[PDB]
Amino acid sequence: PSLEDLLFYTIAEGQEKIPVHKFITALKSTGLRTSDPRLKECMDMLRLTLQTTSDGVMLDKDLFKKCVQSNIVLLTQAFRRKFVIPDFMSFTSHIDELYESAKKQSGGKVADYIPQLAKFSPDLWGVSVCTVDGQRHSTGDTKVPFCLQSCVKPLKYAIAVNDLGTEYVHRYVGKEPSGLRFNKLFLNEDDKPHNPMVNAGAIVVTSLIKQGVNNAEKFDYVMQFLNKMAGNEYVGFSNATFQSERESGDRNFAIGYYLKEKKCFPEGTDMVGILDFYFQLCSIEVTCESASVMAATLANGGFCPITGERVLSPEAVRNTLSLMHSCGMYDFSGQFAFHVGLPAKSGVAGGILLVVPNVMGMMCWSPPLDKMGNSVKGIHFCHDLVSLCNFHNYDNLRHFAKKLDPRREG
Amino acid sequence: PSLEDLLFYTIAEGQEKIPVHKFITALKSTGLRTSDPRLKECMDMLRLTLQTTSDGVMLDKDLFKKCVQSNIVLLTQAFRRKFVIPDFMSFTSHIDELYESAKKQSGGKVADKFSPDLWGVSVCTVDGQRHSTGDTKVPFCLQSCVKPLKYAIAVNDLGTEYVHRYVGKEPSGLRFNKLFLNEDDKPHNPMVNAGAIVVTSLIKQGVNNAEKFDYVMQFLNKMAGNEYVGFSNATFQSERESGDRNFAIGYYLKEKKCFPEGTDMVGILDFYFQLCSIEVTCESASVMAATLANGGFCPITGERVLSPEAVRNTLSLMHSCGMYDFSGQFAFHVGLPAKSGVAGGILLVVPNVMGMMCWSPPLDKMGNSVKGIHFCHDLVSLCNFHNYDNLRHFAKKLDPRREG
Amino acid sequence: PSLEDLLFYTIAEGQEKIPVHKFITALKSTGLRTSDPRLKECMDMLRLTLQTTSDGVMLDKDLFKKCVQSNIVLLTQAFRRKFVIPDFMSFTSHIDELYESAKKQSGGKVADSPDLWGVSVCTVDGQRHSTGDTKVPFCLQSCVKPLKYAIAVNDLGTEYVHRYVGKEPSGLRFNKLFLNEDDKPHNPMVNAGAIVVTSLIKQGVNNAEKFDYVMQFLNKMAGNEYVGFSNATFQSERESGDRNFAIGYYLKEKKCFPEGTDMVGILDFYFQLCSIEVTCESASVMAATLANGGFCPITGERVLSPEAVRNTLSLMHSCGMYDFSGQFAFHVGLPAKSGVAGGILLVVPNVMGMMCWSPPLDKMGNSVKGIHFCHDLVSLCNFHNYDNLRHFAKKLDPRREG
Amino acid sequence: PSLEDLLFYTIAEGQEKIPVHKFITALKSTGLRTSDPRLKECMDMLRLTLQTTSDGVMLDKDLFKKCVQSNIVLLTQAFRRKFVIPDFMSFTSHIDELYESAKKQSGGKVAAKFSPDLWGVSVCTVDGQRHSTGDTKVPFCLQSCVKPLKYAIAVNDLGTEYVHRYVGKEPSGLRFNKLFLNEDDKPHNPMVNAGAIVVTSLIKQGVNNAEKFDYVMQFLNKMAGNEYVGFSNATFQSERESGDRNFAIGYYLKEKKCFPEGTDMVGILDFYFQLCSIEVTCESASVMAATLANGGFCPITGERVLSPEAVRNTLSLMHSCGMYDFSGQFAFHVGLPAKSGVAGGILLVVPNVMGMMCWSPPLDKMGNSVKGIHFCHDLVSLCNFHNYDNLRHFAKKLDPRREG
Ligand SMILES: O=C(Cc1cccc(OC(F)(F)F)c1)Nc1ccc(CCCCc2nnc(NC(=O)Cc3ccccn3)s2)nn1
Ligand SMILES: O=C(Cc1cccc(OC(F)(F)F)c1)Nc1ccc(CCCCc2nnc(NC(=O)Cc3ccccn3)s2)nn1
Repeated sequence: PSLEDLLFYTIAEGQEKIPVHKFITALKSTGLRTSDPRLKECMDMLRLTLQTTSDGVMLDKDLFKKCVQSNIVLLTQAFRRKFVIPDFMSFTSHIDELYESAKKQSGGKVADYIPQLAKFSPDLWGVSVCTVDGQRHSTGDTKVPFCLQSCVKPLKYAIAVNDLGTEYVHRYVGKEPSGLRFNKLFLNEDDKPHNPMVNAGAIVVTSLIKQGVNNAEKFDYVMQFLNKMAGNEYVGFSNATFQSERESGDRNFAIGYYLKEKKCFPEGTDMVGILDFYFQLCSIEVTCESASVMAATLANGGFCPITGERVLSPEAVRNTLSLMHSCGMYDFSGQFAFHVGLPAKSGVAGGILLVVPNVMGMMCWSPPLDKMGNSVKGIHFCHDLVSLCNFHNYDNLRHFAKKLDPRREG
Repeated sequence: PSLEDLLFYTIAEGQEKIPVHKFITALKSTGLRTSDPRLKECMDMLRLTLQTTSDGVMLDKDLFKKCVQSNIVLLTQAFRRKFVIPDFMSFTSHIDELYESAKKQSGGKVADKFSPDLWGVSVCTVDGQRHSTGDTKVPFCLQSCVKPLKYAIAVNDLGTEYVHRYVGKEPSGLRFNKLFLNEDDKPHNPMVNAGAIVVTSLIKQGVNNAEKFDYVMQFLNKMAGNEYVGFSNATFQSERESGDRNFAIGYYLKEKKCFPEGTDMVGILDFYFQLCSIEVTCESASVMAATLANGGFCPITGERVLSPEAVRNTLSLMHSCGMYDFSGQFAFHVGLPAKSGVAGGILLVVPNVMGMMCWSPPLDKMGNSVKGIHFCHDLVSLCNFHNYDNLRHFAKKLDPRREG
Repeated sequence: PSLEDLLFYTIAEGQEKIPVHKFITALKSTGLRTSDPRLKECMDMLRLTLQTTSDGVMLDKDLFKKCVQSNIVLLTQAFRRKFVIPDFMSFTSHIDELYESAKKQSGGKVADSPDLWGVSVCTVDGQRHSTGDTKVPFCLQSCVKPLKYAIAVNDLGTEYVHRYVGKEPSGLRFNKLFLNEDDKPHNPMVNAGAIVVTSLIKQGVNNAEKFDYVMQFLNKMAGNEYVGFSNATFQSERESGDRNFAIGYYLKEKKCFPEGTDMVGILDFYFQLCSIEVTCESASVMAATLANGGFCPITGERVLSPEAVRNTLSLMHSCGMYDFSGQFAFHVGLPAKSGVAGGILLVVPNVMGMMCWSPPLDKMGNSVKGIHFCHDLVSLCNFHNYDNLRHFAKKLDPRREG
Repeated sequence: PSLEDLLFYTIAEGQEKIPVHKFITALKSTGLRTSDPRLKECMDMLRLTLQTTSDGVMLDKDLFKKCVQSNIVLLTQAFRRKFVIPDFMSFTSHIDELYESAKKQSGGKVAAKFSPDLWGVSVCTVDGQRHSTGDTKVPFCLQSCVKPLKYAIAVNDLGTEYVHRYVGKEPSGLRFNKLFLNEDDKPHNPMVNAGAIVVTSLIKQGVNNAEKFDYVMQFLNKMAGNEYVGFSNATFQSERESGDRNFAIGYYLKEKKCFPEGTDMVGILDFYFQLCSIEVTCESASVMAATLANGGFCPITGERVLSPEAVRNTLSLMHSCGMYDFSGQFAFHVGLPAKSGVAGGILLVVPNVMGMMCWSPPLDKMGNSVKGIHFCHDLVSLCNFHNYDNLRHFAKKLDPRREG
């Protein structure tokens, strides 16, 4: 009977043959991009076919079988509406509306404590989606690079848990939110930083990754790791931001010395070098599009949805999503978990890394911040997104009132 | 067509007629109980047919159809493995192993009268599948397990915005477990005593306390599918003679004007002690938890009991605030919304899957049942129920929602 | 040569007899009052002889001798300039200028009257001075806290009292907690500490006897000047005491009281003690007893033990003025206690006691005018705890003449 | 009539001449030392007269007058028992009893062993009377005993209102004894490390730290009447290799902009380490304390060293913040301003009476010299020196200001 065969009659509504562009247009409406790394054999074979047969340009039955047979499983799920969001085109129109609504919210202040971020216009606003099946959508300024800043904190925590395990990592860092009075304290009662998402905790996490090698290799180790999480889309580095972050980081130096004195680091830690490494990790650059793929790896249990590659252990991803839930949005963490109920991490450059587990990852970026440090338009977008769709952690998948569920339905 | 006939042969081995016991046995392995309120017409119609004779009795396609047609949608789901846990018989063996492993955990102190060897676990899935092991029909008081239930009621009747004018929505953090109010002069959240006291003051304002208790009781009846709910006047007397800290809380809340206008603080405290003395079993409480797991619909009656807004809010504050000073550790390791109480109950919700009640009176130093806490950890070590487990890639955890 | 004889010649100076009014005028200029209880025998015999010969009114040497022989020691200290403040008339001029200076600070808010303002002085030797509204009765309120702590330490000792209450301030940021880390109230000057102290006094008698016992105690500290009671204030404090009932229950729960304590009854007694009434004049004598190592300066009676007075002055220093205690100790350096009626009980150790009263309070709860007066007094005189008695710059020292 | 001859007859009784040694013995029993800087002219004049012959050796009314004329006012005061403690020989006997009693308190840890542990106590009254017992000439580092001294310097040179733009005036409370800043983003007071780090940054701004150090040394020489002051490079290196907490404090002060404009934070810390390593003995530190006891006038030289505002502010903050977490208990029971240091010293001021230094390296769990704290308790148990003792009615305490 044959899968390439059946798939074949699906797209050939009636005629004996399929226009190439008709196949492509139907393929894009799944949400996949033609550049998807799991589709390269079929796409090369299609480009090749346009060369060796300029006459159609069209695909007989064993011809189309020749192109798609190597990527047939993925192509079948895509076309039999088996993806996690089957009517992706309708969903993206909602995302676009949410985008436009948030664009009207013009408040907030751009971070200005170093000139590498006071240059960023307050009117850039970008949102990117990548589902657990690699379906993609973007609107606004989603290819402009910006620094992860604290959005890097769960990514490096995930790396440490992946290489070292939960039990070892949390000998060094706690696993719960401070409470809003303990905002300003470096250590909890057990002389550990409260959790990996506060600066002091991220500084200790930074100190456990790849112990014993030097900083250059430590950085390459982590960059290699972010590449895989992003399915090899753009991961960069801002020396300009790193230089300025290192010359105005008095409070992180205050933290570093206190942790050294309280013996918070592993035996043999060069605290000043760990601080240097920490500033580097804050200066790693992404776009909305590449960061959204990183979020989707977290949404997808540690597998990069656009490569199929296993990147992080389930243990690492579960721990990470737990702490983003409860500690990821600074003093707004409790409010955010209550009203949004999604694991999220914000950073001072205006990014909000966001995870809808089992569904999708997003990156929202708009430089202006509210008093707590969260992007105004990202915060507004996140509330709206959950008002509209039953993605809240404690929404019910069967009884959800007037909320829309994009995992379903005609 | 043939909706009820297709059921007849699925159960009858291509054969003339079904013995009744064989249909009942087939129905128990779905996990449903013959007493399920949604199966009443069918069971009534069997009792009439059993009265015709004293024989098999056995049912022909025509007689079978006459019993089951009223409840056919539910019964087919059950028998074509459509329920949220299709292989429920395998699942309960695991629950049984979990139960016996926690039974060996002998530590803890009983608060102070009950026996330290009582230990029960009850499950009710979002589809009404039931299982119990241990001391699951012994009544005991909810105590603080009631706090999510009455917060649910208050949000259900007044909305989230009104309720959180009077109570916060975050954990305090390990040091202010002793403070009564947060910086905005509100109790930190409704899972602490100060906050449950304020929440108690919002329910059915204006009406008197006797009717207020009636309303809550009726509301809990809906929540339990009308299974066992009661009241311990002995606990109520004990709780009130020793409620010094609760009175300290009440007067401080009064002075800081934390109550709605027209509140009688001393009466609210009395009402609060009443709500803490409400009695349940493991079985009836597990149905209440399943209502919360099922979006506000009681899984064994089909009735809508709470708004989805109420359930969501309640499940959120149970995640972060429901296990006292262990809330943060429990969230991190178990990832399940839960509420413990000093009688030794742990009300436990696995959203979209099942509700549970665990009960063993011996508490650890934080006030949580030792065996319930052990059981909860093991449950999520075993099955991919942690709130941030992935539903597609979960390593070697078992997933009871799948077959094979 | 007899002592009443030489004291006679110093006052007689010229002629052979002293008009009585000349003696009395010279006596008041020491700052003593004619009504002083240590002067009663001399004053009674002076009144007697103004009857016993309605002439003159003469007063020769032997007549002087039989009038003043009973009180000759104190009269000699007074006339030989032996009192702690010898030039008392010059000092009272200074008090008056400070009074008038504080009088023009009209800010603050009463406790829910803005023109009542009085200041009374009583030295360790019984010299009195008043200016302004100093015979108007008003409730001690929290000014009673050091007085009943002193009573409890006097009857019970320091060890016993302080199993139940702490000894230090603890934090402008733990100023909202009821208990310190050892589950005791922080010190006797906060409400929860003052509530526990109340529960220690005269245990095992009913509340009416406890009250009479403390009022009798306050009578002695005040040299039997006005001590009274305000049922109006008592009923008010008792209806609006939700905060203190919240403290009482937390204290019960954490077992802060002595065994056998009726907490609700203790709160009633506590409300009673807050409602006790004084004037500036009588309260100043109370302060002066504290300044005089526990002896009432206008009666010579021993009222409190050195231990009780030392402990009380120490805690007034650091916990006396609500959240202004740290700043007051630094800038004023005098033991003091304020209350919500506008009083400020003030002790200059070894010199004098004072009571200042002006109802309007600043946002920390202290009488605006009292606070301004207390700063000005220390700016002018070398009375700060850590002023030096020998090298003190431009400050004045009223313990001296030339 | 002549003051010098009036003194002659008193020393001599009714004899011809005063043997020199009998005048020396008579002078030493006032408490004054023959090396007292204010008695130098008189001692130079006995030195001259003692070189004019072999073993002569006595002074006539005319010779005596020749020696004592330049210092007659101060010798008169001494010999007519006008000093603040008139019967000084009796008082030092009491200091010796107190010393021996504290000597038996062997507990504590220093901040392997070869020699006994050291214990010394020096007294210097406001009139310059001196007494010493134990290891009083062994140099040791001030460490945090220097904190009141450098705060006084800064208030002396800059005033109260400038200094307290940068540092607070109150103790933090036992439960904020771990924070660097109070709610106004300033260190709590000058006696905590964070506060002393800022006080250090105020002294002699606009010269380099070698000149700043010189200035403080010159100032400390004035305070000690030019007795021993020095510097331990050993302590200075060890204090700076192990100053991670002080660097954490320094960076937090910088981030929060707590220093005066133009401050080099890393250099101030190095200056701060130097000041902690300055060396005194018991004897010379007691003179420093005595200067604080005497309104800012050095008692053995008569020089005005600090303004009264500096000294008053310094004594006030020693009262409440001087003995770490024991400050509250020490203020209540001892009632004297004091400052302890981790080398074992306790700078002790009895206002208007005397200054003392007690030194014994073993510290209690709070960081205070065990023996020094024992002595301080005994001293006020014995004498009516407590800030709130009464000078007239004082139970059966002793008052060494009085005759007999
Ligand atoms: O900013 C301020 C105003 C202020 C004042 C007081 C209260 C306050 O209230 C508020 F906290 F709610 F804001 C604010 N202060 C401030 C803020 C920050 C700092 C740098 C902090 C560095 C020193 C420390 N870091 N972590 C620590 N952890 C513990 O001690 C853990 C613990 C907890 C309980 C029991 C035992 N151990 S210590 N130093 N000082
Ligand atoms: O609990 C303690 C010592 C303590 C420590 C650590 C360990 C410890 O050990 C031990 F308890 F086990 F002994 C004891 N003290 C205590 C504890 C509780 C109480 C009743 C308190 C009722 C009064 C208040 N309720 N909420 C408030 N919040 C606000 O006002 C705003 C603010 C400012 C600061 C902090 C948070 N909020 S005030 N009053 N005092």
